[PDB]
Amino acid sequence: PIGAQDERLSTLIHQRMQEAKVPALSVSVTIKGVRQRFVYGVADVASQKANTLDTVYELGAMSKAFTGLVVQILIQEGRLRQGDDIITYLPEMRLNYQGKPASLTVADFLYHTSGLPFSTLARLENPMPGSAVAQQLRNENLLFAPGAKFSYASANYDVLGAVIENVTGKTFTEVIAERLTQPLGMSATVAVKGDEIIVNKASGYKLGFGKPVLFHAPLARNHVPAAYIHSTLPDMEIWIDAWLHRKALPATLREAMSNSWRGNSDVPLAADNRILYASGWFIDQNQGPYISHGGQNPNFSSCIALRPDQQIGIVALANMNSNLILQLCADIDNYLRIGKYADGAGDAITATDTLFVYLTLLLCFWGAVVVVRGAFRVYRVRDYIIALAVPGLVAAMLYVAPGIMSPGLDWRFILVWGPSSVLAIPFGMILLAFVLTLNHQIKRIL
Amino acid sequence: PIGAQDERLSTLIHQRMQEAKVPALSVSVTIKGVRQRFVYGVADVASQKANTLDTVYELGAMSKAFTGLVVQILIQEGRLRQGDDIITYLPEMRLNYQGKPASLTVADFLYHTSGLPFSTLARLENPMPGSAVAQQLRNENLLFAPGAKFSYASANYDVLGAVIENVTGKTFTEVIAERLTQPLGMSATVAVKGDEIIVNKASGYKLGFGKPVLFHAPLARNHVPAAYIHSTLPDMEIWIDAWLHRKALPATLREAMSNSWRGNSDVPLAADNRILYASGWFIDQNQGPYISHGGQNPNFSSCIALRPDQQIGIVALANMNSNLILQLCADIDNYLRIGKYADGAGDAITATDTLFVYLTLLLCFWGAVVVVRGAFRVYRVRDYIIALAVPGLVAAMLYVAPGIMSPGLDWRFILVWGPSSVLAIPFGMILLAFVLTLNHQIKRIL
Ligand SMILES: [Cl-]
Ligand SMILES: [Cl-]
Ligand SMILES: [Cl-]
Ligand SMILES: [Cl-]
Ligand SMILES: [Cl-]
Ligand SMILES: [Cl-]
Repeated sequence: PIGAQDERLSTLIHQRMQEAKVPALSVSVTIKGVRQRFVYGVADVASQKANTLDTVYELGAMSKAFTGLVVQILIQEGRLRQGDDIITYLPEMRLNYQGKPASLTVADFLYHTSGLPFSTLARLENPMPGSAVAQQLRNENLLFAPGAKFSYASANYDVLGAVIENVTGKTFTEVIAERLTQPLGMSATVAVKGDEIIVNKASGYKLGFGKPVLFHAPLARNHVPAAYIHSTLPDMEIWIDAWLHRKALPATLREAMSNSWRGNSDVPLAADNRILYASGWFIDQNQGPYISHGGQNPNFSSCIALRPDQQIGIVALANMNSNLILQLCADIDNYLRIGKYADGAGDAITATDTLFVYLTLLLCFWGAVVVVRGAFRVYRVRDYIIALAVPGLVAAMLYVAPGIMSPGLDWRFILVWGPSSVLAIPFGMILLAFVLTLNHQIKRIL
Repeated sequence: PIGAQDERLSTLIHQRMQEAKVPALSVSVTIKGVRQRFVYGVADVASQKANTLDTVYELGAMSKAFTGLVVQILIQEGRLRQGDDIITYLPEMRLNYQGKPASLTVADFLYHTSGLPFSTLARLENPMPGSAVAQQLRNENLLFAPGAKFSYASANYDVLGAVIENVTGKTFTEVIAERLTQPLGMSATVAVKGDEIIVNKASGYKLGFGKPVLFHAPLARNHVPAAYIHSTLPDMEIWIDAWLHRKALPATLREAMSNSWRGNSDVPLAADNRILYASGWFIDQNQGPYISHGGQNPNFSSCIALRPDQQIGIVALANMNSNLILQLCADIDNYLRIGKYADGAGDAITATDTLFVYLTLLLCFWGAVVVVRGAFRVYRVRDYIIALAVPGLVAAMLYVAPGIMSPGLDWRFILVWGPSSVLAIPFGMILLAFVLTLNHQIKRIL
């Protein structure tokens, strides 16, 4: 009775999938009760394990709507106030502004008005077994007064995870399960505790030399509330369906939802962007309301978009980081709205991969110019010690160069988020520097 | 009775003015009937002529709201249809898509859904005495099907200027005066016919080597409807006031206004931008409605913003191109809304000026290394002919390099829009290339 799914929808999704080169991609579209599912590709490439509805994905920053709804549930029960100071729950977290400890509220983390620098993502995403969030951020220097500006920082929702635990006295996992996944019936959603083996989880990939490459990304327990809630497409359908049909929902959960979609208007807006952030969702009233959020991980990415007044919900899930997946929801919504859609935008990882492939061939053409000029002059101890300084000196500068241009970012961070080809640039430079040393020393020796 | 103007408003405006380094800046703010005026600096620097309320500015792209309201007036009278094909009025303008002539409507130019490439701005802004717009754009190749995408192109409103003339049988100047400036009472607003002398017009400036520099910019008659309507602050106050109080207005002008603020929803929207374009205005419903448009000329810039439901109107006018002036209206509106505002954004011209100043000193440090190494070896006909090839060859490549990287842009365009320092880079390269030739030829001569 429901009829066939839309064939022009399938073309768009396929095309975006082939452009992005993600191995697996799952998409689901609700329009007033009728869903359309699009499940393509492979969750694991080497074993050829198929993308099925049981495949489990990391939700990326779409984790934050879970964390924030829980903050709203605890507020609705009266175990928390939006305006509570964070020090009441995280007594050891001193965060500074202009040298003085600052007053940061719970709202300041909900709405990314905290001033936490971008580098806090490097700190919170590296595993630290016996280390609490408050110690990891202790004595960070904020970028502005709290509440003065919107500035997205993923670590803002790891502070909130830690507040949930102090308030309930329970682990994040238990609070998520007991307050959200059990009562909504999302029987395959979970907040993980680390990288214990999750059956059905897709393998994650990252672009490198033009092909997807298997990448085992870190999964730090303290970072779960901002990045690493795991789920499946049927479950995200139930999640969508809940936000759209809050009638048969208990009154606490319904009220917490209503307050979870209340954007923070007390910030400056740009000339081209008056969109508001709520409790882990962007709120846009233009051709709206249009509630969306994207997920971006080192080896996963995803998006979600809701248009409540027309009962539309879009979610897409993929086991690779691609801007074409962060935009796919806007594409699908353009199609559902006016029957047309833009050409795929670019992708930052893919452009960077190409840049390195060129640079690496450039560094290889240079090695040939040195060795072709070398077998020319060749066919016609203190040397070995001096020539190891040129590569070892460039390799030393390359080592500390990240920490100087951007204080707080290290090579670990670069490797985690960049193309797999990113290591060829230093080593190619190291190899080119070693050979260039031997040439200009053996040319004075003639 | 009205009270003092707001002192925190004055600080913000002063500060933005000193950051941007514009010589003169005029700002006016309406909030339910009470205006606040801020008139600072100098309209002409060499003669020290003061910025007064009589100072006349080029409105930049804020010209388009004038052109488009006239299109709406002619539509309301029934002398034009939104959906009319452009060829009915510009019979010689053939514009191609995929090799075939395309059907472009009047709406396609109103809402920047035409496919006109960015380079059409270079063509329409260079003076051409006996040359009509339709001949200047004849056989351009569009970037996409008409109506398929929003893509801003200033030449879209020069096509509309030409439609107004064919329909009325009158010049653009006469139609603007008779339909808008006379009936609204804006007795100092005019659409110019070229660079005849306009008493009271401010001098225009462009950044160069860190200081503002007097710049005589082109003013091509065919480009007036998109860039070069001239006006004053009292007159822009009357303009604002008209859009906000359409009651005592004749019914044709009131209806044309209502249709002039109707955004075009039939385009794809980005994930972070669902704002619509209307008849020369951006329409944003977020914290709105917020109707705005900025003006950007080579040596002027300006902005306007209206919030009709709260009777707010902001306009700013300056005799230099600065992003800090394109954003000033958003700043003022943030202040009027929540009493706070962001730090000034960057400026593309100023960053580019600094980049060149560094490059030019780099090219000068290189000349010293060559001449210091030269007076060293010096104190211890076929040469003059060979050494003029290195600079003349680099000067040839520099000449055609713009037309190769971006087809349709020439050095004329670069000089018009870039920092005054932009010429030092080629000539410094030319001088460095000539000296480098003499060094490696007189070093083989030893
Ligand atoms: Cl509990
Ligand atoms: Cl445990
Ligand atoms: Cl935003
Ligand atoms: Cl007439
Ligand atoms: Cl004339
Ligand atoms: Cl837009």
